[PDB]
Formats: sequence, C-alpha cells, structure tokens
Amino acid sequence: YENQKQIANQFNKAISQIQESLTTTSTALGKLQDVVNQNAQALNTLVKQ
Amino acid sequence: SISITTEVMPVSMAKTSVDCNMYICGDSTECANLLLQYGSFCTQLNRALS
Amino acid sequence: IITTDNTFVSGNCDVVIGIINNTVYDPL
Ligand SMILES: *[C@@H]1O[C@H](CO)[C@@H](O)[C@H](O)[C@H]1NC(C)=O
Ligand SMILES: *[C@@H]1O[C@H](CO)[C@@H](O)[C@H](O)[C@H]1NC(C)=O
Repeated sequence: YENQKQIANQFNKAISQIQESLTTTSTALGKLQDVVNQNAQALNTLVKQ
Repeated sequence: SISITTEVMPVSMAKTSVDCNMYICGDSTECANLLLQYGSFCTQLNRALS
Repeated sequence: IITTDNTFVSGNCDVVIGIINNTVYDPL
C-alpha cells in the first residue's frame, strides 16, 4: 500500500518488455513450431513412399 | 524422531544407433541395390533413433 | 469491533491511497 505506484510501474515495464522480446525475432515458440514440423515431416514421408 | 529415507529415480537410458545398411546388407553391392527398392526406410529409423 | 488486537500500525496517514477516518477501541 505504501509502494503501490512503484509496483504498478514495474508491472507496466515488464509487460512492455514482453511484447518487445516477442517482436525481436526470438525462437521462444519453437516448441509450437516443432510439433507442426513433425506432422509435416511424417505426412511427407507417406506421400513419397 | 528424525528419519532419513531413500528414493531412487531413473533419469536417462543408453543412446544407441544402428547402421541400417551394415545390419541388413553388410558389404554387398547387390543387397544395397535391392534395398533401394523399398524407398526411405533406413533414413526414417535413423531419424527416430537420433 | 475494530480494536488494537486485530490491527497493526504502520506509518502516517499520508501515503496510502484511500485511507479513511475512524476510531480504534482500546481495552485500556
Ligand atoms: C476510487 O475511485 C474514485 C473515483 O475516481 C476516487 O475518487 C477514489 O479515490 C478511488 N479510491 C481508491 C482507494 O483508489
Ligand atoms: C480525517 O481527519 C483529518 C483531520 O486532521 C482531515 O484533515 C482529513 O481530511 C480527514 N479525512 C477525510 C477523508 O476527510
């Protein structure tokens, strides 16, 4: 209650930093990419056979 | 009383690989040309083991 | 009833946003 403004400011800056790290071309969502790749790879094999 | 208890947990196993042509054909040139008729079966099992 | 038993004291009435005026009963 005595530090409310500081806590709100830190919350806002961390929210702002998330949407910059998610813009500067990271590979944090690779776990979601791998699944997609795995599906495609398997299905491509079934065509080539 | 103060007791100390042991719990044992597995984490990993051995990393193994197989040379598909060496297992199936050995050093034969005829067997390799006959195995080429099955498409990509050695690549897929190598990928799974990796 | 708001007494000294179920309440604690911290600071002055100048930094909290939304503080009100009320009495605190003391059992003397
Ligand atoms: C609640 O909102 C009113 C309306 O702006 C404001 O006057 C009041 O100070 C606020 N109370 C707190 C505890 O933020
Ligand atoms: C509480 O009492 C003080 C008297 O010192 C007064 O200055 C203050 O405005 C009062 N609080 C409110 C919310 O009016």
